[PDB]
Amino acid sequence: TSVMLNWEMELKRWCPSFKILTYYGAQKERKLKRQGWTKPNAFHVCITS
DNA sequence: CAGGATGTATATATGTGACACGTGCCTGGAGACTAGGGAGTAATCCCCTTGGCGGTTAAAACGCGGGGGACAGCGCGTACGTGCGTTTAAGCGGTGCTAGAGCTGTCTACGACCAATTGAGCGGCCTCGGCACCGGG
Repeated sequence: TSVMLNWEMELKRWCPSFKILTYYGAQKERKLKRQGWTKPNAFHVCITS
């Protein structure tokens, strides 16, 4: 959990073309983020703890 | 703010229903006295199912606002109560009759009971698939 932001920033820095999805927050926020996440090309790289 | 006009008590009385009280019967009970059985109390002790630690989010809670529901006032209508008269079958108790609940006597098939044998059921274990969970329409 301490390096999720670090990984996200490194991805945004080096490879700007990846759709990054940081899976964090309360349950309700996690459900909101999961809503429609099964669709194709919704995100390219997911970062979780 | 009275008073006929009812209705509801209150008190007394008596004699016929019913508690109340002998008189003896006895047969079903109630207890005493030996002998035999037996299941649960008591002490350990192995083993699960409680009661006790720290987090996570989900539900309880607090507030707000207005909206629809409770409760009170009021009035219209009709039906439900009360009284009077007519009607009916309900209460009484008197007689007649027999049907079967009950007591009784005899004979008997069914079940408790006891011993040996057998497999139906149940704890246990594992593999698996019906539905819990979930995110898009």
